[PDB]
Amino acid sequence: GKECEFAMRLVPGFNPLRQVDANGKECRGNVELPFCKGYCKTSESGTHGFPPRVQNSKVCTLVTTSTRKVVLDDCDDGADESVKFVMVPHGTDCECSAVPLEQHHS
Amino acid sequence: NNSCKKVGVEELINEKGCDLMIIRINRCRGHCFSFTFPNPLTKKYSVHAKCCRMVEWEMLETELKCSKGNRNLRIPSATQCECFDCLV
Repeated sequence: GKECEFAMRLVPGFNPLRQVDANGKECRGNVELPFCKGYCKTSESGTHGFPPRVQNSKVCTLVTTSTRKVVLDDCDDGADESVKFVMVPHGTDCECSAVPLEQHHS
Repeated sequence: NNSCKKVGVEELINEKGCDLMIIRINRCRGHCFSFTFPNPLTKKYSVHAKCCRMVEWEMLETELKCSKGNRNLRIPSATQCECFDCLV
C-alpha cells in the first residue's frame, strides 16, 4: 500500500487563522492545510569511516504541484498589504521524502 | 502500529591487495509513523515523525590483512532497534 496518505484538514492554529495588519485591524478565517501521514520505510546502519552512521530516514511529504491562495472572510476594515489572503503550497499525493528533515532552520 | 526490526547483514570486503574477509553486522529496518504539513505561518514544514533507528549499538573492529600494511576497521552493529525521533 501507498507508504503515505493525503487528506485536507484544519490546523487548530489555522482554526481559524488570524492575521494582523498595521493599525491593528485583523482578518480571520479557517484555512485547510494539506496533510500527509503514513509509514515510510526507514533504516539506520553502521558504516566504515566517518560518519559511522547512515540514516535512510524518510517522512510523508506532499508533492507540491501548485500554490493555493486562500482568503480570510471575517475581515476587519482597512486590510492592507499582507492580508486578506495567504499562500499555501498545494498538491494531490504524498511521497516519502527526507527534505522535511534538512530545513531545520538551516 | 510501527515496526523496526534488527536484520543480519553479511558484507564482503573485496579490496585489491588485501585478503578477502567477510563481516557479519546488524542493521535496523522498518516502518514508523510520520505526518508532515506545510506551515505557511512559519513558511516551512511542520513535521511529527518516527524513524527506525538504533537506540544502542556496539563497535566492531577487524584487521584487514593487506599486502602493504594491515588495516584496522571499525563498524557499528545494532543491538536494539526502535522507532524514535528522526532528528535525535
